[PDB]
Amino acid sequence: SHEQFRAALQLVVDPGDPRSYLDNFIKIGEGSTGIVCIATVRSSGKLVAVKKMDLRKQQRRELLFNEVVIMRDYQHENVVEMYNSYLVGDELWVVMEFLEGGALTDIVTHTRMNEEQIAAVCLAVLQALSVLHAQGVIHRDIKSDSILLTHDGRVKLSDFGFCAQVSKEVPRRKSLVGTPYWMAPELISRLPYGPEVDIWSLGIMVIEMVDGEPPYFNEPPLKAMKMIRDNLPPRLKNLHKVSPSLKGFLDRLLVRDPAQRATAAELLKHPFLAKAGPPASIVPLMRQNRTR
Ligand SMILES: N[C@H]1CC[C@@H](CNc2nccc(Nc3ncc(C4CC4)s3)n2)CC1
Repeated sequence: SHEQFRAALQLVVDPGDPRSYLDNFIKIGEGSTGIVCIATVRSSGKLVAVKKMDLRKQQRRELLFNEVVIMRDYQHENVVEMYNSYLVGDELWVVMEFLEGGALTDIVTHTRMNEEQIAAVCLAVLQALSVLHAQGVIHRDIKSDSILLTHDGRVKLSDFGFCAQVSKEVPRRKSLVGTPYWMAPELISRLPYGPEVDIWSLGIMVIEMVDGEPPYFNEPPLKAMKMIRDNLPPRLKNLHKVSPSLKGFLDRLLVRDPAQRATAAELLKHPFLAKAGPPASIVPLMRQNRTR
């Protein structure tokens, strides 16, 4: 059953051992589903990132199929590129493009972005979500650790370990998948749910960027899940330290009623996103830049 599951994965990953073509593996990070190293391609000296995920250590093993099939050849500007997947021992390795500037999380916990920078982030995420959502692709793990930056301050979405495929004919999902604090309420109450959860989650990430943490962060995960289910959408604490455009934008995102919650393609037309700075307005936020 392990052995069966390993066999099935072999059939969908690229053949070969990537240790043949890659060196200098160095752990630089962790997810729930596994670890992240950097490596270097033998032939060219180019750098890549590599997710290793132990097949025996997953909360839900079969999710491991999602990323490797769904993003197989997909190539958007605001999405991280997957190059290749391999099965190495009892681990799945996914070779990806390496992003220099690290994740949004580091920025959101060490500093308070202005609204131009916040817009820049949301604009980029939404582009990604527009194209993705239109292909029946739910990410289901939008949060600040899923957002990566280039050294020049461009923004890409990552962490497709939890994504899903919907279709015209079979519409909703019901499974409880995500990171608790960022979960949409209908997902928590395992009612039929769809793309719109990503929009809610982006809502929470906007509260991360403003208040420094998602709602209920101080609480244990299972309780928090219950609380998001039972309560009404969370309000900003910094109500007055923010602008009408942003507040307006937020209220389109943090709607309980999925049917009334906005869509990505809608939200691109939102005026708030017209404050979005260029890539270069993100760069002073990065670890290497903000402390002199
Ligand atoms: N849970 C996440 C895991 C990735 C990341 C941790 N490490 C990290 N630190 C600095 C730069 C960097 N760049 C990457 N480029 C591509 C990357 C591919 C998707 C893993 S990670 N990664 C942020 C927390």
